[PDB]
Amino acid sequence: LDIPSRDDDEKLAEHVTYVHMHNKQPDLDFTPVEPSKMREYIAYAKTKRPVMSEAVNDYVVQAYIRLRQDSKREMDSKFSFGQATPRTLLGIIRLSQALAKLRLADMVDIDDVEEALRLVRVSKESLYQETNKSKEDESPTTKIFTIIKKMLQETGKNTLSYENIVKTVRLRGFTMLQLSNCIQEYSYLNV
Amino acid sequence: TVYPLHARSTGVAARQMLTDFDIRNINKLSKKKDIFDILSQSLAPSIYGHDHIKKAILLMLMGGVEKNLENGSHLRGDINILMVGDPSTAKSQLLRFVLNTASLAIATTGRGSSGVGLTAAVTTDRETGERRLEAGAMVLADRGVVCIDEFDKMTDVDRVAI
Repeated sequence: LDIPSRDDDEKLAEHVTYVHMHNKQPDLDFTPVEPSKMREYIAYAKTKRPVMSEAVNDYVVQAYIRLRQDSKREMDSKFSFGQATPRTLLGIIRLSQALAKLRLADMVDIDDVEEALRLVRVSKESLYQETNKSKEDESPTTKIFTIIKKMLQETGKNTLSYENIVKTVRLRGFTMLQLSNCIQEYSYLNV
Repeated sequence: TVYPLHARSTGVAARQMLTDFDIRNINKLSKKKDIFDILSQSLAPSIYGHDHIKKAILLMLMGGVEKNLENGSHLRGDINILMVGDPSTAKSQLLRFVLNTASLAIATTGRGSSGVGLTAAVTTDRETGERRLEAGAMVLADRGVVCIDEFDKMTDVDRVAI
């Protein structure tokens, strides 16, 4: 979907006109390959037949699982690509194998299959917004709170004597004055 | 001897070389800023108004700057202009320049003037019992400006050649 922007119609147009000026789109930093010898190297790569690496499998497998589950909770949702299939997994593997061909190496890299995943996901979310956010950076006391929450998952008590809490805080490195301040705040916050 | 189709310019028929009188008339014309407007009167014999369309006609007669990009497709620098209006008067008048006068304008009605085929067709003939191609007039044409009147009368398979 071609979002009508401004920097695109600037740069793209400028550079097409620059092609009219200089018939090479390659700018100062570029190594364009003539299609003949390009083809030569490409076929040479095609004559390799690399092998799938044993380590990445799990990761690959896990990727599939992820790419599966979300799909279900995305069936009727916005990005209606429905129920990614085992053929998607196989296509990911094939993409990784071809990238390894580009490496001219017989063992697929974890970076290789990771790049393949990047390709398959960049196909997605390219519809709208194309943005995300981050909130969990600060965490000067909220981190203590989350540690407490894990502890509550363990037992779930709002006790009046904190000895494992202070131990885990000291292990976390956070000081005891900030810890006591936060304890004040949350007791006042009624937890 | 084989003097083939005129290579650099359009086909053999035009022959629009110039003499010193012709070079001098053309120069005396071109160096003048105003001539670009009188061309409108040169392309408004029966209809008036829409001189911008006359400008378009003379432009697409110029040819363009279609450039051959290295190791890639030659970019399209030529232009093709669609016209739509009163099928009775608008078509006839504006057409009758490019049709009769200008150059190398194979009249093309769409479905009809497609003939055997505007694009091409593989034809295996009983004559030699062998298959050749039927290159449409437009694709048989080289460098010209083909006129396609009655465009809305295209057969369905035609809609992709464009």
